[PDB]
Amino acid sequence: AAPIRVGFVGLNAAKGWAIKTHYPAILQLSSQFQITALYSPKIETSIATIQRLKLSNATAFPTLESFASSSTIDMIVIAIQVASHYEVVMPLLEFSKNNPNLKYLFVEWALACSLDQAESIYKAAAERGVQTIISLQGRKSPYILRAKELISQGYIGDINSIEIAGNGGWYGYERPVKSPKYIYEIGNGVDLVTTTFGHTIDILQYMTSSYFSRINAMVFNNIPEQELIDERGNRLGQRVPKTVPDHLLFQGTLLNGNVPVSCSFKGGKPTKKFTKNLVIDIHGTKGDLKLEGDAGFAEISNLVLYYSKEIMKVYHLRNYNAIVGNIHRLYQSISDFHFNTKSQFVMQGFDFEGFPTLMDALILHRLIESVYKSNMMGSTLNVSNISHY
Amino acid sequence: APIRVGFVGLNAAKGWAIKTHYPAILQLSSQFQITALYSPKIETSIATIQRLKLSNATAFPTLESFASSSTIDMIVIAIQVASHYEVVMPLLEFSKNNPNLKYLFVEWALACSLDQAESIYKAAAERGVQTIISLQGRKSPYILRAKELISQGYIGDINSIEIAGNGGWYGYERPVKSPKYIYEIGNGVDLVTTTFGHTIDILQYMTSSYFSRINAMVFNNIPEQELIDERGNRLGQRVPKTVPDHLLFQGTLLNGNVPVSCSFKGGKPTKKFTKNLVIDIHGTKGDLKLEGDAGFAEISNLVLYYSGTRKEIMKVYHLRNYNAIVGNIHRLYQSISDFHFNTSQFVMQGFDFEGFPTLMDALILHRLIESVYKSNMMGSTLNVSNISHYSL
Repeated sequence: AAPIRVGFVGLNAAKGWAIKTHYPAILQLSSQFQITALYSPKIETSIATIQRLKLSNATAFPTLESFASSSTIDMIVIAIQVASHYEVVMPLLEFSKNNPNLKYLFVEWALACSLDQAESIYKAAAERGVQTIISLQGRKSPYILRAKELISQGYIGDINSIEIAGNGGWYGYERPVKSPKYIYEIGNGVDLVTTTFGHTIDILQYMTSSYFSRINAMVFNNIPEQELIDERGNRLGQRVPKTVPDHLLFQGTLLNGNVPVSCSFKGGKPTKKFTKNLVIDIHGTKGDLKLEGDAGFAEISNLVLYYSKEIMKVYHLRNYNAIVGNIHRLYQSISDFHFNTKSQFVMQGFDFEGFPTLMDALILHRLIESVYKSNMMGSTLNVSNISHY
Repeated sequence: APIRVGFVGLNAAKGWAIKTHYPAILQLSSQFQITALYSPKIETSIATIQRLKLSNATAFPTLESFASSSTIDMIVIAIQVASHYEVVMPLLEFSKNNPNLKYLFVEWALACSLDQAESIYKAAAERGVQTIISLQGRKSPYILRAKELISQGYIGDINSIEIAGNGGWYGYERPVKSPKYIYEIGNGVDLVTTTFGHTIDILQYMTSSYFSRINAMVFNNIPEQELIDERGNRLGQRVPKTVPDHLLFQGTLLNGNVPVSCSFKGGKPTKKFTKNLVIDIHGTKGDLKLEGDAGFAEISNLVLYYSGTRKEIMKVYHLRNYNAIVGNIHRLYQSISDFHFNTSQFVMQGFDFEGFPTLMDALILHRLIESVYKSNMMGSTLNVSNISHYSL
């Protein structure tokens, strides 16, 4: 064999996000991925991490340059806060030239804090000439892929209309004291529109094999002050600012077939009492097709899939762990592409094969900028060329 | 002291009034009694008066003889909307020769355009009669309960709202028996004006708030419908529809800047995994949801879900075998009767429980509808807050 060596920036073996998605996944693929490097701001944390989980081949690097430069890395994975994506990726991309073996750059969604930073990063990566990857795992949910198979095989006929509803999670009336104030402040690349909506609206475009045409959005901050609550759920009688949106009304048209799409994303709690919190309701000429969850987060949720002299079918994987599962699949697809199981390439687009690159992430960003731009200007925007230039 | 009804549009075999107004008036025989009955062809009036044994019905020959008589207390216009202006304008004038006229009652839509609407309101307002508009949605038991709950803080303040409806006729197929006028532009009947109009009015009426900003997209993705017979088979022949077959609406309630998301489907196929009519209201202390299978709130038997009382009780409320086609209209009449006898002539109902929707309410509704189309054309969100004032 020949396991792809992984260099990890952001693997904290106690906190963060990667420890609960990437790590478990890499484990279950021990012959194809093995963690080699591990940079962190404080090198102490790297060693502590390498020790907690008995990473046999992990080597705690001291600086960014020593880490990005080593030849023991085949794929680099950036899993830190989005706010730090630009500061870290840009230099790292440069230092990595001293490594002839680098074959894969892997970054978590969102890619940056703004269209601009996004454009910069893509360029910096494209010119370096490495295969890029974006953690849009939505594209790997078994449910998302089935829905895609069905729709592309004319199983529901042509699409007539579409409704969507999601939940951002954190942006309701209350905030727990333990939650970092950075996910509630503007400009940090994490929020209801960029993160939650971004993921979902990408799966949609990916399921239906169509980018958007015209769109119009309205972005709300009707909870400027959240009420602090403890663990039990009680209030400490203290309000803290949120400058980040707590509701999104999106609305537009798929380029293919001028298909109406209606969207509503709820900030957070309370949850919906009489409707699933995540819903993708696709309506066709020969049938319907609908995905439900209780999370609001498609990318890491276990869904149910319904799809209609009529024959209705429901499809559900009982006890399927989507938090690890979808990520796992993404890795599995990287491995498949590497050992040539089933050419370096620029973007996945609507293809089944391969995986979402940074180019896909970029286009997603162009759509997101449009959603905000549309809200500000208060006008429907033609967005057809977003996926070119 | 029965109220003497003059009916323009009561065809005792076809039309709409025969299946709503008529049955309702019957069940209120002591408070409403049909006296007059104008029609284009006086023959049809007599035929109608004869079919249903209307004891006091008098078939009038001309519009002027009908509008002018003193045997009418309330006039009810129930003809096609396309003919509302031609008929109402002159009739309003002739009716001056009748000192007893106390009520003008008109079916929604009121006119074919904002302009015609403005004209008619003026022509009515200056005549000085109490106007009424057939927005029966405001009388659905389900709509009134939802209104009680929301206004009593039962679901707390409103956080957000989703709506979904169905126009009925504007799918991929058209039956050969359906009049081509409901599929042509400019006739005051269509997915936006009619179906959306009714629903969006109930919303504003349930939540006691007009709109603030809105943005719409109006579709004609089926320009040619496929003709089908009774069984549902195709005659292999396509006919034009120039009227919308989908509406994306989206805006904000003036009260609490509440997001509202909307999607209205042209027609068939129906939705396989969701009710075809849905009003999903979300609050801070609870939710509240209305479902139907019709797509037409105003004439549908709904189910009402409402959690609340935060150790949290959910409740469902449904009137089994309640005929909404007749029921809602019936309620509207019942409320006119209540107001007349007094179980203070008034300009508009607004968000009040008491009374009934007047022509002023109909007008505002029209201003919103013009905005929806205007917004689609211009492709921009529109501030709409003053819609409910300006005595323009």
